[PDB]
Amino acid sequence: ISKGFSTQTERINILKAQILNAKPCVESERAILITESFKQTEGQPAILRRALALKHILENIPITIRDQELIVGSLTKEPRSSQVFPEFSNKWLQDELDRLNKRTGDAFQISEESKEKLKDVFEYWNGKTTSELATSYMTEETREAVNCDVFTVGNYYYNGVGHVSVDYGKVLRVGFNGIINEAKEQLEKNRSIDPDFIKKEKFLNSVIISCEAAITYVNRYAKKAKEIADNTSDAKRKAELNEIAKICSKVSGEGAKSFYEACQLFWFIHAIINIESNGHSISPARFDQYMYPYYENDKNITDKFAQELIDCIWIKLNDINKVRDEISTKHFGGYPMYQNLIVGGQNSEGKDATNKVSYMALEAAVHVKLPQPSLSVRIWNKTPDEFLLRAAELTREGLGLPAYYNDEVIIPALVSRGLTLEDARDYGIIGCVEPQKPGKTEGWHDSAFFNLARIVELTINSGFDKNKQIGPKTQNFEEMKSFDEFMKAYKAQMEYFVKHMCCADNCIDIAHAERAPLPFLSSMVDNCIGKGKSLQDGGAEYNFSGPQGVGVANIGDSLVAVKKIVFDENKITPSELKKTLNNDFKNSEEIQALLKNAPKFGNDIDEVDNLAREGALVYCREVNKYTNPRGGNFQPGLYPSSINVYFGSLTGATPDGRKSGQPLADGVSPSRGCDVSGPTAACNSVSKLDHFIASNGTLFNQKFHPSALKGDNGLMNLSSLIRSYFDQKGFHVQFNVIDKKILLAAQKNPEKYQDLIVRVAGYSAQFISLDKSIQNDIIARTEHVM
Amino acid sequence: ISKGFSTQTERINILKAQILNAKPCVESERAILITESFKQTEGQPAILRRALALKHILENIPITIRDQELIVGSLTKEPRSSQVFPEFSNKWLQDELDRLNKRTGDAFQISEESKEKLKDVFEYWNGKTTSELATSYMTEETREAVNCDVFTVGNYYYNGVGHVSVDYGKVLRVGFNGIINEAKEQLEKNRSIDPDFIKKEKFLNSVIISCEAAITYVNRYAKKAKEIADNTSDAKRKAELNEIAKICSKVSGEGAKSFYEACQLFWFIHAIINIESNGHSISPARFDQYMYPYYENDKNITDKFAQELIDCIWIKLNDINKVRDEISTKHFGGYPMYQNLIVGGQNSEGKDATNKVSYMALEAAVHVKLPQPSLSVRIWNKTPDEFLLRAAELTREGLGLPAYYNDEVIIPALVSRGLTLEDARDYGIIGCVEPQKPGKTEGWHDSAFFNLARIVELTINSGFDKNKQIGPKTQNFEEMKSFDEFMKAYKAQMEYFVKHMCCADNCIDIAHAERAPLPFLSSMVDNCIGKGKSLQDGGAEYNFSGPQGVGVANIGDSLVAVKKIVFDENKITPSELKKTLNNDFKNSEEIQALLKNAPKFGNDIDEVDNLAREGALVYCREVNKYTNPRGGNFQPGLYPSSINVYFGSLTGATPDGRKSGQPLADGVSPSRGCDVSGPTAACNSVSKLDHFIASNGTLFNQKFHPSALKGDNGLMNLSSLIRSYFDQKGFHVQFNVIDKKILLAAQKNPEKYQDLIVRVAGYSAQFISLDKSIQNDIIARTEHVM
Repeated sequence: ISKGFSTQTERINILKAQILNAKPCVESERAILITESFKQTEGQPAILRRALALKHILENIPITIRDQELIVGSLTKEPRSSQVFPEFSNKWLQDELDRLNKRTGDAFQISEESKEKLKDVFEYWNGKTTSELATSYMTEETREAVNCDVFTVGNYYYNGVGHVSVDYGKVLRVGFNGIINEAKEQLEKNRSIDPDFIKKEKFLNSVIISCEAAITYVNRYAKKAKEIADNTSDAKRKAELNEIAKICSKVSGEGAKSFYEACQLFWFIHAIINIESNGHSISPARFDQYMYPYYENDKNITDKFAQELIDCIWIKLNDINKVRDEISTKHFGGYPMYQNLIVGGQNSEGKDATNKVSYMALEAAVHVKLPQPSLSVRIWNKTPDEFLLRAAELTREGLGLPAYYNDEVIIPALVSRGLTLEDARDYGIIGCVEPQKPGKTEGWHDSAFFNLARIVELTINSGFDKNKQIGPKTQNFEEMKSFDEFMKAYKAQMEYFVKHMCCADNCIDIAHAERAPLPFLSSMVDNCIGKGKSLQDGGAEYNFSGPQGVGVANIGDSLVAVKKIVFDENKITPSELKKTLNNDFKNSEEIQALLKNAPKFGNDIDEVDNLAREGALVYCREVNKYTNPRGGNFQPGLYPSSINVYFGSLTGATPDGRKSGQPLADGVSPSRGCDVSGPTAACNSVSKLDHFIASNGTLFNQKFHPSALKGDNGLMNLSSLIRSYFDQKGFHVQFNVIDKKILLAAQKNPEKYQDLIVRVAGYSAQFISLDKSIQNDIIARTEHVM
Repeated sequence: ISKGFSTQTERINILKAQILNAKPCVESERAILITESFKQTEGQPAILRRALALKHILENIPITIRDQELIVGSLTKEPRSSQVFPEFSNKWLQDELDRLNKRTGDAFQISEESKEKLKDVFEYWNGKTTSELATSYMTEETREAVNCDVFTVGNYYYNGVGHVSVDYGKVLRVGFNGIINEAKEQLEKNRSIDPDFIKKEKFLNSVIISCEAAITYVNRYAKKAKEIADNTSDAKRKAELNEIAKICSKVSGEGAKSFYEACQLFWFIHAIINIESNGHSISPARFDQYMYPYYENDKNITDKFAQELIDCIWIKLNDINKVRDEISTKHFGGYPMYQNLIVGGQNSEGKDATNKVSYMALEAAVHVKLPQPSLSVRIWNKTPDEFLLRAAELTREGLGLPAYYNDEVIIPALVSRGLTLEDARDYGIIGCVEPQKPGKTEGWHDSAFFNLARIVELTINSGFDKNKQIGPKTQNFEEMKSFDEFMKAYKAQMEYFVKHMCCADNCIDIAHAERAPLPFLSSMVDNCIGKGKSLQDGGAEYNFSGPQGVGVANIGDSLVAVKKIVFDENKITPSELKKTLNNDFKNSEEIQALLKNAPKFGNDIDEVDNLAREGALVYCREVNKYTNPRGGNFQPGLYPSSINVYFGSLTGATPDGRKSGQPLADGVSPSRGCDVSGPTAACNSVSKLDHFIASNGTLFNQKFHPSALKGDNGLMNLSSLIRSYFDQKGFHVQFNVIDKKILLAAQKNPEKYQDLIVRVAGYSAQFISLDKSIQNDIIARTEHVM
């Protein structure tokens, strides 16, 4: 049955309004502070410079407690804003200072004072960032390949890494004091005359300095609270502020005991990670698993208050923001932080792990209705029916939540990559769809985006592009007599560019280790303290690197068109197709129609579905060949964030009939309007791809007309649709359930739809914050009925 | 028979005068240039910054050709001067700017303009030197131990490492082009997707840039020579300059063919090493072995011209200088560079290797009569009588040359340390007395000086010094009942301080690898190119670290006095001795007499000789426990440069009767005036020490009255003396043969004795350039007769 959802407290409505009414801006406090610290630590090893910088930032960064907050800790004075991280890159900011407020979507405000104060920042960091060192490590040939419009490694180049779920459970138990004591104990075990312990010693002392700074940070809020309380007339709020001061004072260094304490300490851990570095996809992961014990053992708290606290955490997760350069902003549209939080699933012994907090998380999504966190649910053979149905009820709300993940495929895929069965069973999701064992991994889950469609274009043009030979000079398409020769050339182009993408990633990897090893973050991930080395230096138990392929449906549809129309039926010659594509079908609409009418991916047609599979596998097999400086293996993923639109604008006409400059397909979803046989047939098609090899994750989007989810049958049908796709070995699926008229109305009168949330790809966003190009891509997606 | 020596050409007299008439100063060109370069390579890996800096320096450093020179290449405009190396340290220079010319010995001039230009240098390098990073890596306990007046690790802390004999022979054969080609071949062999090759690729390309810069440097002299030739009227000199231009143009990339070419290329290799870094002890080593082939195959050169060219090399070796801070200057007095050049010995087959150049080297020492190079000879069982007698003839000249080394102990000692028998047989000496296989070693042969006498002082005072517990709190001397308890405490004090000295050395080791890896030097030492790693990063086939113990005779004489006077005969109680030493024998000359009359080292008395041996072994055994960051073992040495005087000034009264502040003994030589049984008895005593374990070398000084070497009998006696010491496993021996009246006269009227040369310890120096304290220590040494 459909029970519906409860109503959130007025407090939640007030806090939510603070987020939406905010005017996202760029603040300079952090930038000024890290610059000041580095100027004083020139003769110190990088790890200590990082620890002392975090200390200086945490001791002097402005503190803020917003009205009516129960959970405190704000990274910026203005809500939903961003600090600056000049240690990674900053010249892009220097260039865009005067046009940040002129953007359509993802606009940021910045004061004249901030622009002025940043001048010295740009001056000091010149040549001292991770981005600049990364480029120096790259060969000239790699630099050229990086700038050929085939792939981008900008994510970890311009900003921090992130993409990790730390051991939140451990810190909640032992507190910052517990971590410090573990570091001190290791220091004693390491007492030795062996030279190798010299650097380990510096790392362990850097962890101590960092955690001591965290304790100081929390204490500043404890003092701030009392200060505000003493100046508060309202007895109720005054009592609240005094309780906050009390909780902050305890969890400043000690572990949590009660649920309120666990919630507040959780946020401080999460918040401070975001102060040390701006890598995104800092994912809470299995929140329901590590938070439940505190809820269950709290014999005084009521469910209503426990739920209100969770709602507050949901709101806080929407307070964090991150400014990016104008190009990268096209890759990550809608002020996204990608903080994935997942509930449900099984435990290490293979038994169901659903609990009370699992359901409270689902409830919170409806109470708050904001883009973050990226709520997800794990599904397996023994998922309780009531759990899946409750998730279905949430999907009916039209927030794009929750994302569904398949334990049956993910667990085996992870064990295949080296995780123990116990660790694989305890997986959580990073960012959009990247799985990992929390607290034991440095996965680099979004190290790059690779345009698969461009490889098809370069195959047809023999590596020649814009009157320049950017790729290998493979066999001239005009001379090919078989589809086999085509696939060989395709593989040759793929091989060349994947090689340089992975090499570029490795250079950026080395740069982060050399200039930005992270003491605080590393202390909360296994073996780092025990090994006496940072995450950047390979301290994690598990190490990977994960680059994404974009354009799967376009490749399958293009490959089958080439094979059928050109080589099998000989309707047109290779020369004719090459010329038609290079002219964007000008005066050859009859040829384009032939291509458009060829079999399309997403209709359960094996002929094309198997080519989408093989086309993607060529990319995946190349990625698997590489290893990173941390001794880990590269693993491919197939998701696009919002880059399918941008990549499309840089891609010429393709054999599937798509015109030049048009968006590519998102994730492994069928191309727009191509899936005309119903959602089940579409699911069947997508399930044919190899979701096991793409262990960094694959993303499948489906959009339903609201009528499809109506009533109990609607929930039953969605549930059946999901189970069938997962039984067929699909990796992930998520759904948009909205009235198309509402999206169109939002474009015309944004002001009237500030709270409208929509699913982009692996994350949801405030529709009006998205660039029109992305809004239109979402509106153009196929709309299904059950 | 005494052959006598030939007379050098007038040209040699003119060139020699340029050295002696020069006014040693500090120039700023190099410092300004390296600063310019580093400011432009901030985003480059350290190895490339080093290669690009060398390139900038070599392309823009002033070039100078001195009048009448046949071999060209000057590091400074003024002869016998020094450039500045701010990358290692510079604040000491900033502090001493106005008192460098107020020094008595080792004085340096510096223009007001240079002082002005260095202001920006000091500003830029603040916190960016190797010295500052080294301190950061040291623990607080180590920093304190380093400043307790027990040992010093300043050599590699304030300046470059050096202490190496590169593969001169290889470069003479293949030229800089050959080295570049080898790096390019390795680059091709390394083509791979493995991330580990990224850093190797940068190293190899740095070698290429560095060697290409070397070629450019040589071509600059080629052009300069021709320019000077065009403004030279004298036909003879004009032809000389045109020949120089011709030779430089060839060896500017190609290997040498003629002897003149080999001599010029040799100097360029040596000179450029001294531009990249200022570590001293850059030693030519077996010059006679790699230069002889070019002499023998040169069918046109006359012996007189070949000799004149060698004489020119000798003078060029005296043109290089290095300014050091006030304190360090006390450790290395007399403008020393310690460039050891050795001749004679056996080859890898175990056959004698004496040749014509071996003899021309001995002749050159008499033709030039300057402090450099530090000429040495190898002696073994089958050394030709003619060779040893010729070396004896040179000793009679009274220049302190040559130093004699014993193959019979050195070869086994080296194999014991890991060298193959073939490599050990091909050893050369580094600096003062440190053996190594040239072209395959990174030995850090003078990483520290350790005051052994202070350990005795601290044993008596239970680690308490200057009202502070600086060492371990060992058993109170007053409560000791046996000499065994004393020796146990002695070992405990030794253990503590040696541990921190080696740890401090390792921190400096890491700092050099992190901030000053050397591309040029590394290219000429084996496995570096093949391994794709610098010398600082462990690329050498053989790796070691070598700290020196100072005060051997003082320890032996002190230990036997404690054992006999206190514990054996009970003449005085431990308390009485402790009090008298702390009072520097004030009002207790009867007790000092007792100590002075105890058996002394150097008289062939086993009771004391065995304690000098055991005392030194306690130090040696502690040093052997350590390893460096390059995977090599520490090996002890027993030599003092000129630091025995300075160390003595920091040491209180000792049990041997020596008063507070007096100089300590030099190397393993007996204390002044203590060896009263003749030189043979002295040699017998010294031979009882373990010269095999002290593989970093031991130094033995003896001084004879001129009458002792008179006539053929004198030479025969000196020869017999040396062979007897070596047959007993002595490591090295050298002799001063001069009239004491001459030394005293030189102190009263310096300008009258500008060309007077004297042996200090492992090196000879212009007597008048030495501080009076060092002059007096030399004058006070025991004077023997056969």
